[PDB]
Amino acid sequence: MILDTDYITEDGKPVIRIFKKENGEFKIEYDRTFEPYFYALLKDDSAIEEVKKITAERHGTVVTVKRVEKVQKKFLGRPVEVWKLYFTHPQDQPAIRDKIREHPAVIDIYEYDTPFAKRYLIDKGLVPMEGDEELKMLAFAIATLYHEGEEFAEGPILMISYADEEGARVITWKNVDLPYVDVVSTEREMIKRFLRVVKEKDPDVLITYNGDNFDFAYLKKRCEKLGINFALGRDGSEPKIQRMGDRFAVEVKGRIHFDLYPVIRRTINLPTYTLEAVYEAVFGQPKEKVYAEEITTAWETGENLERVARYSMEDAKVTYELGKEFLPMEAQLSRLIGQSLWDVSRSSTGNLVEWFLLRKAYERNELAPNKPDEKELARRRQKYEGGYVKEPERGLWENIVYLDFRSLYPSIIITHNVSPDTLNREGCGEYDVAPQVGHRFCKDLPGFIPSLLGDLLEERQKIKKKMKATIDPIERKLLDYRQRLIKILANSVYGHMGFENARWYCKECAESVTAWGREYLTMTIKEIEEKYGFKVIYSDTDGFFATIPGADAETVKKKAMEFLKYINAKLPGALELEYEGFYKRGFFVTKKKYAVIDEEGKITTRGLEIVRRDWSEIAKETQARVLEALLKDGDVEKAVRIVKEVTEKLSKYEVPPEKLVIHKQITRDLKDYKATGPHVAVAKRLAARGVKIRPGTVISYIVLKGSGRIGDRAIPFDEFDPTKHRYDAEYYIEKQVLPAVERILRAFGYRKEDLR
DNA sequence: GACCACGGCCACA
DNA sequence: AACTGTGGCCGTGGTC
Ligand SMILES: Nc1nc2c(ncn2[C@H]2C[C@H](O)[C@@H](COP(=O)(O)NP(=O)(O)OP(=O)(O)O)O2)c(=O)[nH]1
Ligand SMILES: [Mg+2]
Ligand SMILES: [Mg+2]
Repeated sequence: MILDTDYITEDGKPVIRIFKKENGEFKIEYDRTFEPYFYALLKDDSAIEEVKKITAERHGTVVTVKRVEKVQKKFLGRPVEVWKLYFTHPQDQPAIRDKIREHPAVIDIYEYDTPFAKRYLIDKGLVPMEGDEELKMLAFAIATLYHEGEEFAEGPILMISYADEEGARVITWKNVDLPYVDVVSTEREMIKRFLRVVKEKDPDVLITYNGDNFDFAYLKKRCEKLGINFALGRDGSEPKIQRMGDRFAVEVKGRIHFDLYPVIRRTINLPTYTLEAVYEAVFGQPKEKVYAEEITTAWETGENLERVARYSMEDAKVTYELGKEFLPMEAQLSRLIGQSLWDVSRSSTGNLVEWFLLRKAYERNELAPNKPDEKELARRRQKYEGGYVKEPERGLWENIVYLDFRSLYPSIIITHNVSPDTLNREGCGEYDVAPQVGHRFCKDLPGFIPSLLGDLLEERQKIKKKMKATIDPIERKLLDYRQRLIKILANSVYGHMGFENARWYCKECAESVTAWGREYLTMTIKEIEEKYGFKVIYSDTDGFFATIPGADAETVKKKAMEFLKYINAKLPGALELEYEGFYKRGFFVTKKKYAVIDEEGKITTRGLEIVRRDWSEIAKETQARVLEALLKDGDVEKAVRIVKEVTEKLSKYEVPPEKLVIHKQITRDLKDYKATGPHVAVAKRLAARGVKIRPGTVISYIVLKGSGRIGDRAIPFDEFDPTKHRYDAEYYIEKQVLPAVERILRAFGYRKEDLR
């Protein structure tokens, strides 16, 4: 099973290393035969005689075109003659590419910026994370001495905890009487002992929580301050820090550094992404949090240290369990994209799509288009229409059926051969013309994107089929995650065509797809209304809710089945309407905001404040109980009493402030914020206090009784002292709970004043 | 002060 | 955060 790949430089030549695990043994395959290259397009063949002659310089050394080779590839679906230019070292390409492009005899160059090891993975047709081989994992966490105001990593590391299949252990340089703590003399000895533990256990995976942006950099600063070689890598190297956009990432050669934080943030949506909250969400059992002030006082005074040891041990244990749960799942992403687990765990969706498309293009000998330059990026700053959405018939309805298409946009792409290589293709005999926008697509030869999307949807349907017969529930989870991957990947492949910095960009294709979707959905609505007597309550982009005004549930279901058979006979290609749920009742507030109740009593809420993180828990809970009173038995009076009781509880300062916290995320650097909201104000005060604040952190604040501007009277919830603090009950009454319940209870004649 | 455009956040498909 | 478009909704400023 291929773990990863890189390359070293041996006597000026590239040597690919393939790190793998075969028969329970870690092996390193070496390859000195892979030659770096990129493609060039000339207007005349004989011009190559001069193309071989352009040289450049790297670090005093001269860089020359090693060898050239004429090759036939497929650009925009059409055969074309390109020149493969080979080089000695990959680092030659960034230094000579421009000099090649400046030449008048060349039109353009292609596939010049792809990294060497990943190009080796693609060209050799290798897929990592493949096989039944089980890896050994080791999770670890650290405890730090934090005073507010210091710089990063000034204080030493107090405890280093690790965990695996054998249990959890803490290492510390102060005496704690516990069966899982190992006491050493100094911090240096503790770090060295952790290194010895890693070297002896030799895990294939090192599991951390946000180790990409804290634990590893902290250990690096301390290791250099005390003169320790942080030789965690299986080849004796130390963690390599790399850029990951605005954040950082940490590699450990020969191993896989699995940082859970981006995986969890990208997989599950939570109000906060603390280790305690993530663990309680994934496993249901709570985890006690010990804050930095407690451990700082416990270290400086030497008391209550067993509590900090417990916190560190539990940290290591829960990160190990989360790694065990999430790693086999991300291995499926690694197999799907064809890149290393380390890469796919941290890479954005767009880069995942680009790697998948690059691998597919290599498989079909399709010359990959280049990323746009600045002027071309400027041209692509266009605007096209999106999906159709109607103003909902606001209010409460009964006996509702939701009908929606199966993978609307990919099915459109497949059915009409929507692809950049098929758009306005001269000379074909069968065309498909998009509504409104009028773009034509040839259907003689299947397009690149339609082919990939068809394979993907076929695989997803096979996975959903096997899920029904799946016995082993761990496998059920596996195939569920895999089909979710395929779904996200297909939707992102559609979105790729309308992305400015995308290689296979095609605004015409994307707007054609969305016009098709609008046409098909409005057609289905018109047909279900005019010919089956339905009334469409609400309709988003790929489906709608409908009902027979005044009819039995069975009648609505039967007529919906009829309409499905009819409209699916009328629908072409891969386009199919599906019955995806009957609901006893449903309250629709506005576009993207509704709630439905089915037959067994399960409430599905969409868009409402109950599902939003930036709303207070008291408001969410009040709206939830109100919606339950509405949807379970239609007890409007019960809901009005709920809101009156909750507002009286708020007025008398009787509600716990924990239910009063608003969580909002900062998305940019505080310098670049033009409008400063309450969370912005709290973040700016925190940064003024010398607290690390970066794009990604979540500010959790409470509004206090005070002077106007909410941001002036809002403080982080950790600084809330009930003795000297009183939350603004009027704020959370008149502007959190009441507005949340009013948009619902107005449909029964209640104004805000009938609720306080 | 009443009112209103609008960064800014998160959600839905 | 780092494929897209559509939408609701708030806290705040600034101009009448
Ligand atoms: N660029 C982009 N477009 C999207 C996304 N989600 C939806 N679209 C658009 C394009 C999609 O064609 C359309 C439908 O989205 P689904 O509700 O996901 N339909 P499906 O049948 O795949 O879900 P299921 O199989 O679970 O029932 O929404 C997204 O995340 N990104
Ligand atoms: Mg569907
Ligand atoms: Mg849907």
